Amino acid sequence: DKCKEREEKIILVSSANEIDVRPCPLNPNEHKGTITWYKDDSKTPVSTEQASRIHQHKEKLWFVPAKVEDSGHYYCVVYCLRIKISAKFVENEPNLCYNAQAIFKQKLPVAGDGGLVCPYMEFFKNENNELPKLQWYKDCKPLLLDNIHFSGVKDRLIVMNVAEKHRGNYTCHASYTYLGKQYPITRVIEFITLEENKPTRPVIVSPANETMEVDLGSQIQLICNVTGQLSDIAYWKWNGSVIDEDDPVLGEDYYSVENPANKRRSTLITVLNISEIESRFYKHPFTCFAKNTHGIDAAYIQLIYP
Amino acid sequence: APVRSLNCRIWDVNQKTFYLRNNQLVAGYLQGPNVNLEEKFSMSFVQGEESNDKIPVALGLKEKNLYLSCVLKDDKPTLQLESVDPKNYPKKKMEKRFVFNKIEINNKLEFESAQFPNWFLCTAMEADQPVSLTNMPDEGVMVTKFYMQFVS
Ligand SMILES: *[C@@H]1O[C@H](CO)[C@@H](O)[C@H](O)[C@H]1NC(C)=O
Ligand SMILES: *[C@@H]1O[C@H](CO)[C@@H](O)[C@H](O)[C@H]1NC(C)=O
Ligand SMILES: *[C@@H]1O[C@H](CO)[C@@H](O)[C@H](O)[C@H]1NC(C)=O
Ligand SMILES: *[C@@H]1O[C@H](CO)[C@@H](O)[C@H](O)[C@H]1NC(C)=O
Ligand code: NA
Repeated sequence: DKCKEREEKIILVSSANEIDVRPCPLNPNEHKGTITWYKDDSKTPVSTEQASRIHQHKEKLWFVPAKVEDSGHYYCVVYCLRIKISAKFVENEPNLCYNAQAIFKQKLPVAGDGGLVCPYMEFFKNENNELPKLQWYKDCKPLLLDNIHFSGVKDRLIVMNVAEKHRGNYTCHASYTYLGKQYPITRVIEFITLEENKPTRPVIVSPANETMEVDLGSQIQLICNVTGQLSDIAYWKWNGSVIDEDDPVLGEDYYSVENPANKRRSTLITVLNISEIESRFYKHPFTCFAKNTHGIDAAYIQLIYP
Repeated sequence: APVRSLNCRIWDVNQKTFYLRNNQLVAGYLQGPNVNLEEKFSMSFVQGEESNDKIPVALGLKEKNLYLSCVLKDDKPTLQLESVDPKNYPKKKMEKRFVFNKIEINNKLEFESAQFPNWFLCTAMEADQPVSLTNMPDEGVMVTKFYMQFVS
């Protein structure tokens, strides 16, 4: 009936001389049965004997510990599925406690409390379901987890009051027991900080609470010009309602331009198209709103008869 | 455009990023050349609740015409990707399945299903599992907070 074949696109780079585990990567959906593992192009399954350096246990593939020479492809055969998996094992760079190829990039905005996370710790839990305690380093120098500047909880490091100087390469170290023997585990994370997501209000440049004489039955467009961030929103209302999108006579077009000079003083232009001036439009103002998480500005144009 | 639409990157507060496996959105950790697998989003400002707390948005996969959407599956609110016709999408009045109420507190974002109030966009504690929805964001079962960075 023919085995299906998939080739996995994530290549996970791990440390030589560290324990590692790989699960066969099905989506829930493509589960269901006996999972055998094979090395390279063998059609003879891996060792099931946990004493052996590379072996199958609980349908996972274990390197105890891994070696650079293990780098290569492996198959897990889960009707049939057979997935080619490629893995890479790398020595630390000289005089370093990690290898840049194993870096997981992570990022937090400045000025908050935020977390780094030591990845792929899932499978190192001890019954009753706890992770071994992690030690954390930045550029290969120990961090004090004093719950004032840093905290270590489970797989996370809480960096308190994230600032620019926190940038650097962080390692998380654990020691895991497997068959009564202890094995080291590290992951490395390149920590990048982003500019302060900083609380300001949009400025409505135009309209500016003014009247405008217009002829009944004719057509006009009104421009709402807002100085702000690209992320702010600028939109029109009339008589307490957003401009309905199936409205047969009112329509909005939204345009924007990034200010290279100052990302915080970009422009939004929302054009309201009044395809026919109806007599009702003379009773209430058209109000442009400019909105983001910290506040609202509003300014209007009131149509009047000439 | 008839809808204000912004390119961004979105990652959860466990530093997981999104990618496609089969045809599903999953969340995990990528290294080296694999960062290529990361999906960016087009975030549109659609119509819905008029509030100082929430902004209704739809979330599309940048350039793939795949939209995040909340649908009942076996009597349970489920996040599914939906192929849309580029000819009609994105638009201001997105159907309610595509609508999320974006809530931002302290540089972190939650996305509440418009269709399913009290249900939030979330990822699992473990890497490489599908993105999902949950109505228990206050227990640390699932991750329901996200950061975003606008890339246009
Ligand atoms: C982390 O290490 C890599 C290579 O050693 C280097 O390119 C990078 O500049 C470092 N990053 C930071 C943020 O210190
Ligand atoms: C929007 O306002 C700013 C005023 O600073 C100006 O540079 C730009 O010309 C205005 N554009 C329109 C189309 O009103
Ligand atoms: C404004 O909308 C209200 C509420 O739906 C409606 O009753 C009223 O007719 C509108 N005012 C005008 C001038 O159309
Ligand atoms: C312009 O009009 C709006 C809407 O009534 C009002 O909120 C705002 O304060 C006015 N601005 C000025 C400078 O008068
Ligand atoms: Na490591």
